[PDB]
Amino acid sequence: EDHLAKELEDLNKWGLNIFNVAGYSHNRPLTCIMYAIFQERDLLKTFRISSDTFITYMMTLEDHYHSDVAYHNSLHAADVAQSTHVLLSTPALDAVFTDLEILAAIFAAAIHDVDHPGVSNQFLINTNSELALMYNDESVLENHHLAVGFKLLQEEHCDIFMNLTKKQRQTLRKMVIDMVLATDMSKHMSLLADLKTMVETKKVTSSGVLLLDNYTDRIQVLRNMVHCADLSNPTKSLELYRQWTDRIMEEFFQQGDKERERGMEISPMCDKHTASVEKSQVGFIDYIVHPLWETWADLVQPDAQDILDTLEDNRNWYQSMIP
Ligand SMILES: CCOC(=O)c1c(C)nn(-c2cccc([N+](=O)[O-])c2)c1C
Ligand SMILES: [Mg+2]
Ligand SMILES: [Zn+2]
Repeated sequence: EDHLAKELEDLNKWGLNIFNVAGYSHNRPLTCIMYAIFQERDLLKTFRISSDTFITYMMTLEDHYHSDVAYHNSLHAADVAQSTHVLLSTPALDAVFTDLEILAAIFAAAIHDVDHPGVSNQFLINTNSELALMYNDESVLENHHLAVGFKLLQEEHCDIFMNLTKKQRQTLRKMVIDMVLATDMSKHMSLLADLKTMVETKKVTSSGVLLLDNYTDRIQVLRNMVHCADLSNPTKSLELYRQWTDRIMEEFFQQGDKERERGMEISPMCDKHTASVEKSQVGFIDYIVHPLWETWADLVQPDAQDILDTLEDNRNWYQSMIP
């Protein structure tokens, strides 16, 4: 109600508590936060999208995330979308992207885990699930999330890119596909090397504004920018990071419980009788989150310093939660 408005004063800030907005939106953060972002960047105006259209798409999209799934529900889509919108406002990337590119980034972030079943690519491959067979075991869920996001834009009343050029809509679909595929954890390490080499060639202007040559350079930053938004939980306030931990931990144990019935080998971080939730978070920050965010901060320094502090802080709170 009036509390929703209060929370959207932080739409442009990293400090947005998305759990709160979900509460003041009839349990619909992704719609809310998507509407709120597009209005804020005038994307509805710049791209001839009717609110009527945009709302019905987002609602249908949002209803396609499983609400009975602990982490990969509509709330997480809403959060990557909002994070990506903050990251896109980072000073070291000012006016570096076209609005077409900006529009592709956020939309990507929003459909990026759509219709996620609560289990891993590995589980679906090992169980011979229909999705694995449909997708020949390569970036399975990521391919799917994309398939669904775009299948909904085919229904006339739902196509939000309907008033986009044919050239532009194609450039979009190509950028969006590229980005969602980049959120596959198995491509993480190679994608980290790509960001590292790019940082060693970091060219800018006098104003601490990076210079990107063509597509290759601009879609790589956007690739990694979404990837970091997806792995942004350990850089948020402590109060929101633990809520996110409990949510992913609960999805992972429930995956463990399905792996046990089946008598498949359980994946240690998915084992609810052996796994330290605390150790799981420390390693995730040491081997995955920090190396990424260190390189991102290097790319945009000093824009991400505040974020790196909080990362190394939360990290040590979790270290302390161990005997
Ligand atoms: C908040 C703690 O996060 C986790 O420990 C954790 C681990 C491990 N993997 N992931 C994870 C799982 C599926 C997909 C992604 N990612 O693609 O965003 C990340 C998370 C959120
Ligand atoms: Mg995903
Ligand atoms: Zn995700």
